[PDB]
Formats: sequence, C-alpha cells, structure tokens
Amino acid sequence: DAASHEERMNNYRKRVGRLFMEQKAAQPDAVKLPSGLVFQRIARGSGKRAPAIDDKCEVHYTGRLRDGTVFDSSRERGKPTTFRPNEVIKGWTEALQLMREGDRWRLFIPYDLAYGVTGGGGMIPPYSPLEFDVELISIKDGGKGRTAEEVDEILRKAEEDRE
Ligand SMILES: C[C@@H](c1ccccn1)N1C[C@H](CO)[C@H]2CCC[C@@H](C1=O)N2S(=O)(=O)c1cc(Cl)cc(Cl)c1
Repeated sequence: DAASHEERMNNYRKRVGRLFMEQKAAQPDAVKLPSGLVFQRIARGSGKRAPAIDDKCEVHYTGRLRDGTVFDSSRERGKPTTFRPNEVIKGWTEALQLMREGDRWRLFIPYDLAYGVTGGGGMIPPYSPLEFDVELISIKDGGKGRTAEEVDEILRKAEEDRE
C-alpha cells in the first residue's frame, strides 16, 4: 500500500544517502567534522576572519543532488546571493563559520544537517544529502567570527582525527 511504499522508499533513501556520505568522507583529501559535515578544500583564500553567526556573506555556489544533478546555483539567480550563517541549513551554518574570504570548498552535507526528513523546495526529497561548491566572496564589514588561527586549530584537529 502507499503508506508501506513510502516507508520502503524512505528506508531506501536513508540507506543510499548514508552510502554516498561514507564514499565522500573516504576520499583521500576529504575532511570530516564531528557533526558529520564533510568537505574538500578547492582554494584557500587570503582573508583572516571567518564570519560570525550573523555576518552577511556573499557566496558563489552551486548545489547538486547525490546523483550529481545541479539543482540551484548563483549563476541561475543572476543577482548576488548573500546569506547569514543563521539563515541557512546547518551544514552551511557550520561551514561558513570555518571559511575566510577567498576560500572555496566542496561540501557534502548529510541529510540531518540539510533538509532532514522533510526535504525542500519541491526538488530536494526527504533524507537527501547535498553537495555544494561554495566560494566565500566577501563578508560585510570584514568578519567578526573566528580568527584564521582558531579556524586552523579546528580544521587541523579534524584532519588529525581522521579515522
Ligand atoms: C535560506 C535557505 C532556505 C531554505 C528553504 C526555504 C527558505 N530558505 N536555503 C535556500 C538557499 C536559496 O535561497 C540555498 C543556498 C543556501 C543553502 C540552502 C538554504 O539554506 N539553499 S539550497 O541550495 O539548499 C536550496 C534549497 C531549496 Cl528548498 C531550494 C533551492 Cl532552489 C535551493
């Protein structure tokens, strides 16, 4: 019945999403944080501060589903896409606060740090991990969050803690 089929499909989505996240975490240069957020660095920026929770950030991004299909991007929006960490999904909240201006990272966000069991916007199904290419162009008024030194402490610990 439709209700048992819904349960089966959500168990399927949960299982294959977990597989995706384990594969991305296993990449030789991927870094996994305690929350389950995984990232690969693409470029290192020259900025010296990360944004605070409420700093306005201009981000150039592309979002992909776990099959690789692009579902959103700055390019499609036309105008500059700006966000505060406290406005966005938890995986972005966490990543932005560990990025400085000019950083470009590939994020692999487990479903519980994205849209969870609900999904979103009619194109992100329940239980989806998400992949993003994120470049932090600028933080309005410079950045009031972590210093580069503090960011480096956190990210070095996560590299060193790799299982
Ligand atoms: C602000 C927040 C949000 C979510 C749901 C309702 C209202 N606001 N939000 C959306 C922004 C786009 O404004 C975008 C980029 C930042 C991360 C994430 C995000 O946290 N997504 S997204 O790429 O995952 C995404 C999700 C959906 Cl539902 C649809 C699309 Cl087209 C793209």
